[PDB]
Amino acid sequence: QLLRELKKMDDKALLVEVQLLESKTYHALSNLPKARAALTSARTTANAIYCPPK
Amino acid sequence: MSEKKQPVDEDNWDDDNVEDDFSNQLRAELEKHGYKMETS
Amino acid sequence: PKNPDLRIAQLRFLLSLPEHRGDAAVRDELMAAVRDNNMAPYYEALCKSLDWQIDVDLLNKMKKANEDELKRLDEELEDAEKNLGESEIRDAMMAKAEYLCRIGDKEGALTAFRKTYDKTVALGHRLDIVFYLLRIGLFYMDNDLITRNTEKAKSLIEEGGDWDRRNRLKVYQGLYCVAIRDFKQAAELFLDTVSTFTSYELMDYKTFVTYTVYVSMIALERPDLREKVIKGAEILEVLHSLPAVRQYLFSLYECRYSVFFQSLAVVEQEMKKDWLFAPHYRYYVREMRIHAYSQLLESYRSLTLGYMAEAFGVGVEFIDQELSRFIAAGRLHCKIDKVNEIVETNRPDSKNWQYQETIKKGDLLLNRVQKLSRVINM
Repeated sequence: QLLRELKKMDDKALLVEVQLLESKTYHALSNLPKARAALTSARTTANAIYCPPK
Repeated sequence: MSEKKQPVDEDNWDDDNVEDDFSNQLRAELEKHGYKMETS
Repeated sequence: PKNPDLRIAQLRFLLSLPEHRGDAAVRDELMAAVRDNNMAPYYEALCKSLDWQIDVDLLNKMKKANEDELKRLDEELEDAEKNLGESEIRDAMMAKAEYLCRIGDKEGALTAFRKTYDKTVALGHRLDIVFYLLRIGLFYMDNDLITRNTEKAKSLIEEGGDWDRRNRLKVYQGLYCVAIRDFKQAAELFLDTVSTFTSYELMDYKTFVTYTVYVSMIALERPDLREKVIKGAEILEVLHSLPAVRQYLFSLYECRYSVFFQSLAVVEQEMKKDWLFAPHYRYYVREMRIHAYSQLLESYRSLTLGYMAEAFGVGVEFIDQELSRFIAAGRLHCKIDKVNEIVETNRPDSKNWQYQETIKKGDLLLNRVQKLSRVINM
């Protein structure tokens, strides 16, 4: 349901604010390539945002 | 040329091999090996 | 249009192993026979299980629903004989006619098989027919029709390449294999578990995962075993659902002595409850055993059966006849002993046992052509 809302809107950091949590949970179930894809989404996300949160 | 004395006188067909171990033997298999836990 | 009455075919398998009861027959017999115009799931069960007190208000109201369905067939194909399109009769009536095969007997042959097989060139309708010979080879538990649908489907295997449904052909060819003692091609063709996500002939995809792991735990040597069932990436979650399945694999790969049999009791409970698998409950269990003893007995050479029975549970005379049948059955070569009690193992077939099959075939098949060689003169 989070993918239904965020990837259409503008707040790109708020996407990875839960996508990185999904990158945690695909390690928690040990889904290795999908966690790699989530980390890659985080890396291609974070080059548009300065650092307003940590 | 075929006769000369004789006219007077997948399924389980491959499973028959280990079924020869299933019919004379091991029909109550885990009814004893499953009871090895508590018989002794 | 497949899975409800396929589940009633699983209810025919529920009629199979509990035989002494006639109540678990009749309860979901009536539940499957009051739903969705199904004359045959109580007609063959009228031929097998308990008969009927009456059927007038009970099930002749459903033969009246069959009459209503039939009179709207007489509406529909007479309304489609005027239309001249994509064989409107045979298409809009193969729908209701595969539904008729769901209602009644194998007259679905004449009104489905050739009724869409004499028109189309696309494999979708013919493959629905293949899937329906599969479901009726689950109804009658065929040997015929689940080979005849392969005989029909290989008429369009010769040109193909399709994403899910041809992998489902692979799945049901493997189910045909391991419906009898044919074991490795089933696992090898199931092994691409990705693209079989959900289609409306599947049951629980998780149970598809359980079936492919039950068939792939054997016919898979230890490097391939660890790489598939251990290093398998997406398999780990769909076996993280069921604990006892992952427990089964890690108890087998753990190679203990008693958790072998604890694990084996779990898969003993599991193996029966399985349609066109439960009449094959025995060679799978001792197949697990022969894989376990084979991976455990080549490594030692100063082995005592006291060292076995100290950790298997009890084996002081309990594994005696077991291992004796296993050795003298033709396989699992070691030596069982008198109270000297030293179990002695054998070669890896690197040198000695290899030297036979050459003359074993140059006798037999080359002797057949010796016969044909002696067909010269007379």
